[PDB]
Amino acid sequence: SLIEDARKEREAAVAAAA
Amino acid sequence: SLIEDARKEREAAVAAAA
Amino acid sequence: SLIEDARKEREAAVAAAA
Amino acid sequence: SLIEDARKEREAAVAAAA
Amino acid sequence: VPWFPRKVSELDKCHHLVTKFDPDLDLDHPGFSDQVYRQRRKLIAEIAFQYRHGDPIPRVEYTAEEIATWKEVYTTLKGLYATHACGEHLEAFALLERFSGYREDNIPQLEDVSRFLKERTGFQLRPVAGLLSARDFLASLAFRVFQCTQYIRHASSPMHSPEPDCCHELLGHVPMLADRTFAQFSQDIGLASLGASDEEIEKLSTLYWFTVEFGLCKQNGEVKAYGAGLLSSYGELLHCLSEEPEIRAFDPEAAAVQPYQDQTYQSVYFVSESFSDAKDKLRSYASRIQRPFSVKFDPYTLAIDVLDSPQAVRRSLEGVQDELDTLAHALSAIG
Amino acid sequence: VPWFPRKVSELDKCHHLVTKFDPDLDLDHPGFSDQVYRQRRKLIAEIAFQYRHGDPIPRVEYTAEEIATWKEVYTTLKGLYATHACGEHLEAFALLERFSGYREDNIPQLEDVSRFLKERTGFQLRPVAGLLSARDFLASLAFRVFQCTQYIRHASSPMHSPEPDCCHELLGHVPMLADRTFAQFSQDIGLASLGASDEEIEKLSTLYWFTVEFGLCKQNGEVKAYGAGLLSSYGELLHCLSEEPEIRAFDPEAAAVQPYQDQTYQSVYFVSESFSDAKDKLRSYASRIQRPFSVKFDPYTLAIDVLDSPQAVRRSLEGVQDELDTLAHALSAIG
Amino acid sequence: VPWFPRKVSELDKCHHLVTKFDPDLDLDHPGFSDQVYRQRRKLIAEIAFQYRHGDPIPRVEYTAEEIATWKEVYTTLKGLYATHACGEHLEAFALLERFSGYREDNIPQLEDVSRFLKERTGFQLRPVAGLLSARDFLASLAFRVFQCTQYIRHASSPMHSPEPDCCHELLGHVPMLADRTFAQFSQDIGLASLGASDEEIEKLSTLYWFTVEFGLCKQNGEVKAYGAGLLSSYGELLHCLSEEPEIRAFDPEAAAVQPYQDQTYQSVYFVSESFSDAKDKLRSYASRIQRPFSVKFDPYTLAIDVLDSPQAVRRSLEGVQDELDTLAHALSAIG
Amino acid sequence: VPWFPRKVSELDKCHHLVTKFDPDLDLDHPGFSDQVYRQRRKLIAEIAFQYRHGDPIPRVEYTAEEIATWKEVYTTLKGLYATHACGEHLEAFALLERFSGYREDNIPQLEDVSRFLKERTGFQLRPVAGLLSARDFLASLAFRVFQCTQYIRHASSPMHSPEPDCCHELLGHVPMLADRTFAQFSQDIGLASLGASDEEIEKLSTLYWFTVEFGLCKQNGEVKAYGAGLLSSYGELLHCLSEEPEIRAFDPEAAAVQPYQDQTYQSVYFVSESFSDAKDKLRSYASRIQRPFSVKFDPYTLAIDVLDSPQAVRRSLEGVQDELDTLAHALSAIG
Ligand SMILES: NCCc1ccc(O)c(O)c1
Ligand SMILES: NCCc1ccc(O)c(O)c1
Ligand SMILES: NCCc1ccc(O)c(O)c1
Ligand SMILES: NCCc1ccc(O)c(O)c1
Ligand SMILES: [Fe+3]
Ligand SMILES: [Fe+3]
Ligand SMILES: [Fe+3]
Ligand SMILES: [Fe+3]
Repeated sequence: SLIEDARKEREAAVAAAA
Repeated sequence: SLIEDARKEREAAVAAAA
Repeated sequence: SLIEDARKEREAAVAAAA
Repeated sequence: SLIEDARKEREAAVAAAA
Repeated sequence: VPWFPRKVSELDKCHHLVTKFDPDLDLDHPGFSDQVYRQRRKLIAEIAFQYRHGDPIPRVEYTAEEIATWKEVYTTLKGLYATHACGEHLEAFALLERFSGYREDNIPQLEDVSRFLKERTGFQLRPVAGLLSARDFLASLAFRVFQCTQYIRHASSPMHSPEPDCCHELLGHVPMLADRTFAQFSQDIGLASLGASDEEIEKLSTLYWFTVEFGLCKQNGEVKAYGAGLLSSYGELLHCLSEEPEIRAFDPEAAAVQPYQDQTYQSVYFVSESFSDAKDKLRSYASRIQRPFSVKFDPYTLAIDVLDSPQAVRRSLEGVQDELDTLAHALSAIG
Repeated sequence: VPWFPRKVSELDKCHHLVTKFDPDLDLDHPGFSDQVYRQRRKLIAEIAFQYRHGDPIPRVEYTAEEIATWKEVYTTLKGLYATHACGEHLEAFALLERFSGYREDNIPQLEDVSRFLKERTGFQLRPVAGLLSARDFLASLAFRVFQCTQYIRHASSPMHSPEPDCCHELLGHVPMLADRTFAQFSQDIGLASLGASDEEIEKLSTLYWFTVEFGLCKQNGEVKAYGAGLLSSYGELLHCLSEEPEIRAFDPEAAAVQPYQDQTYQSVYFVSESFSDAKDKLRSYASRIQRPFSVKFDPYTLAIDVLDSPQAVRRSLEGVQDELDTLAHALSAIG
Repeated sequence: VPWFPRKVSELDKCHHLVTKFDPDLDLDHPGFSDQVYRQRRKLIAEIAFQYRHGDPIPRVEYTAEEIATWKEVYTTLKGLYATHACGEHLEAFALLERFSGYREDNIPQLEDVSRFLKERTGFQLRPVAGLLSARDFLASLAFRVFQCTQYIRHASSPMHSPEPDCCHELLGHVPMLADRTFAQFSQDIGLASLGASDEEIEKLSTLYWFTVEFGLCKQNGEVKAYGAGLLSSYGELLHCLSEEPEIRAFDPEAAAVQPYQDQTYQSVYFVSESFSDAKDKLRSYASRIQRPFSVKFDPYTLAIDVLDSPQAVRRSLEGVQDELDTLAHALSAIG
Repeated sequence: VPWFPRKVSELDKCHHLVTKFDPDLDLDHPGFSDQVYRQRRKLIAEIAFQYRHGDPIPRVEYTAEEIATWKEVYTTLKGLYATHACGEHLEAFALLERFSGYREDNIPQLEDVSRFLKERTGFQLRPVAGLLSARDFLASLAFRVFQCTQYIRHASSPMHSPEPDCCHELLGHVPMLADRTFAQFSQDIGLASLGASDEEIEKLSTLYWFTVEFGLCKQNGEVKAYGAGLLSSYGELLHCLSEEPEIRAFDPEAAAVQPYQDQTYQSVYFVSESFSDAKDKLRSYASRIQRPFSVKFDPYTLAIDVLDSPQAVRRSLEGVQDELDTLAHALSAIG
């Protein structure tokens, strides 16, 4: 399950960057 | 008030001794 | 004796300053 | 060389025992 | 050898089982004749006796008589706390009034205040009533928990209370308990009190009355009083700093043997330059106090472990050295 | 810089304010079609979201379906815990069953169990439901508080649960959390997790999944599994010790980058000879992890203080040296 | 920034290279007119200047005039050391006389005494002569090495010497240096003196004159003098304990600014209840003294390492924690 | 109970009094027939036996035969030290050659080298000859002093020496002794050796032969040998890294019982990943080794104090905590 959490955190963090 | 507590503890402890 | 040492150190240090 | 030292110490210690 | 509890679990169990149906009389004291006061005492006793460790503190409603007394005492004492008070005491109520709600018109509850003290200084209050023995009170102090009562002094004598009440502990004690150094100093007393003999219990308890209830200190170049009793009685507040009563440097042995008086002001005072000086002196005094073992406290589990064998000492030591290594790595990371 | 809480106070406040009305769907998962299960999820969410820090855990009643599942799982798992289990795990439930009431016919509550864990190992459980992010979960771990859910797995698949539930955490995790050394090891992970960057959060979190949920150890001359997942799935319980899955020595970097899989058994395993070896290695790994500061925990107040200046380090150091002096005096008194 | 040595290696090299051909005049002083005294001074200077660190102390023969003076001073001072002396001083010469050979008829050498002090208290003596500056003398004190001269006072004034000589240091200083607590206290002064500014050098040096050369203490319920000057002058020995001179509690700031006098007795005295009180106060004073770094001493190599970065602090810390672990294992083994 | 010295004072006295007139025969060994070699042995014995602790090491002149052998061995070994050597060993001779004068054409003395080692790593060499027992050799190791001989191997077999000589210790041992971590590791062995029983002396001594004389390590990603014997024999230097001899992970128990051989190469090797791993393992092994007390070393006085009572432990602890306070104040001053 941690895989989904890792990507979810990464995409959420980078979503505001763009 | 501690004076009364000190004697109360002492008399209670020595009461069973006798 | 420390009095003389204190002034001696101070004057020596300040001698080069001027 | 330690082998000889180990036996030498052991025999010396036990020599007085007997 | 005297029996002592090892953790909070037995403290509540054994103390609430052996003791039972112990109402207070307090008839000869000023007031205490109105049936209402007796009912309040019964209400406090039932709430206190039936309370279990770890449960939330039940809320108690206040009528006009107690709230009016709180407003009068708060307004009068607050206007005088600018003088004769200690540095920690000042910001103590300042934060409390802003957060805990300390005001003359609004008397705070116990659950809200208890949460605040434990969160900041890790202190919890047990709403106990009736007579409190020495060993149990000191044992509670060891666990950093302060016994307290819900009811307040009689309205007949708002200026002074013949017996300690909520206002006395809240004003005299609560600001001091908030002090981190003082909190640790008080905790050490509790640990030392644990396992103390009959005479030793009196000796250690004697310091508390001459130090906690009444105490003086010299900070910022001026002498101030930190004892709860000194800051609790308006008349004694001026008297304590007055030159009429005897004032002497703090001494463990002197306080533990110095004669005392009841129902009257205090003329003998002990003054400590710094709280740390009291701290180490008591620890040295505790070391001087004979005991077949030692005592340690574990904040991680709020438990107390006897100190009688090297193996137990090593157990704590291993954890101690682990912290240094963790701190050492933190230091390496920083900078 | 990523924001992190400093103590439990803001943890409850900010997390319960920004987050709101976040129900779980879990429709594609096995079961979750009966209206009763949805009602239970809503009941858990309302109890969880409205809960405040420091309040007692509300009691939740159990119907026949969950109690029957508990009896079956408890009886089956208990008969197999004699093998593949670790030493601490054995006495973990043994004391719990005698005291916490762990039995197939009797499913214990949360308030009673929470009290037991905090009293012994100083651990508290937060009955949270729904989706849990990484930073918040790790932050809770730092404060030694373990997030938990009240509802249990779906009755359709008693053998395994697609999503973690109360039984999984209670069996796989609770026995391990009771370990003092493991408890401290887990706490260090939480402290390290605090302030970790996006990639760092994943890196530290990766170790937890490969170490806490699934873990192996060699004690008493035999290899045993301590991971919660290994001891939670009956099929995985035999598989983990089986030679078919890959087994490798524990490695922080390897676990944090080693590929993973979901909805399937695990073939890659990390084994640590002793828990202490994991402990220091992670601390060294944490030191290797770049951070503009460090972090420390204060059990006396259950607070977390940043470590960025020498003054803060000295503050903790002064307390550290005080303990040594207190212990030194205790040593002098003893003997 | 002022330059300071880092270890004994440069101390001998740079100090014996920059300085050269610096004979003492001391003509206006009492005596010092006989050619023999000048020859002795030249002999001492050649032995001192040409000496290298780590070499044995050359033996110097004594004629009748110095040996006769030693016998007279030893007999007179020894009969008065029963009073006005301190506890450590008493056993100091008692062991020394039994072992070092301290007797009126037999004046000991330097090599034998130097070996004894280093073996017991780890102190070594450097037979230096002529004028000694402040920084070098304090730097030597930091390394726990005490500068000393081989020649003795002029026979014209056996009672008192206008300039310090071997007998003054041997009697006033040597017994005090033998004290372990005092030895560490003196060492801390040297470390603090290192890197001190021009004014700071005077400030720290001022305490030495008002503390080491002249000092008072209260032990065993009676006041005794430990200063070398107090125990070196027979007239001052009675004067120091006399009530005529001013006596005040020890104060770092007060001593460092208190006015002084030369070629005359002392009327201002500082008294410390315990040596430890002086120790920590100076360390706090040293902390108060601004410095861009700190200083540490390594007995394993007799080296001094600057303390300006956390990495250096960690280096020492790692060794510190290693000792605790070694001690912890020793504790486990014992009992 | 076996007798052991308490400090260097009795070490020289008792050992140089009970032992006397103990020349070495070594007739069956290769060479040792020329009268010159016997004269050199007598010269070494007289210099060694008559030497007293704390005195400078007498200088010994070298003829052509020994200097020529030194040049050949230095040139051949130096060209191979680029491989099979350890990191600390490389810079060991590099600094030594630049400072100590290590060169094929110039063979250094003992006094100059002894000063260098003690100044940097606090190590001193005792020029002892003849047969050396176990307890005395280990006791010297405890005080961080390494026994050494002045004469060198016989010219008949320059490649290898049937008995250890100056070149063997200088090359195999001196570079390793210069390591701070290794120096402390060796010191711990000496302390553990003190008071060891007859079997225990053999057990602890066995580790030295399998660890100090022959040792392997894995640093920088490659395996290197640090044992003195491995780096002392050119043939063994290639053999040690060769796969033909057996190589196994370092084990205290295994080495202490593993069979050995004499006058022949070694096939059993123990490899330690890091020196610290050896350090703590031996300390744990020492703790496992039964002893009615413990042992501690005081660098301030180069003395050894028994560890059998808590009071002695507290004595060292008080000094330990003093260092932390001094360091804490230094940390406060810095930054
Ligand atoms: N005097 C009654 C006992 C008592 C002891 C301590 C207190 O702080 C207090 O208010 C009352
Ligand atoms: N896999 C869902 C997230 C999760 C994380 C840690 C656990 O211990 C757990 O049971 C579940
Ligand atoms: N007064 C000369 C300088 C001096 C300094 C310290 C002494 O202990 C001493 O005997 C002499
Ligand atoms: N083998 C003789 C004894 C011996 C012990 C240790 C050594 O380092 C050494 O060179 C020789
Ligand atoms: Fe009170
Ligand atoms: Fe889980
Ligand atoms: Fe002097
Ligand atoms: Fe060797």
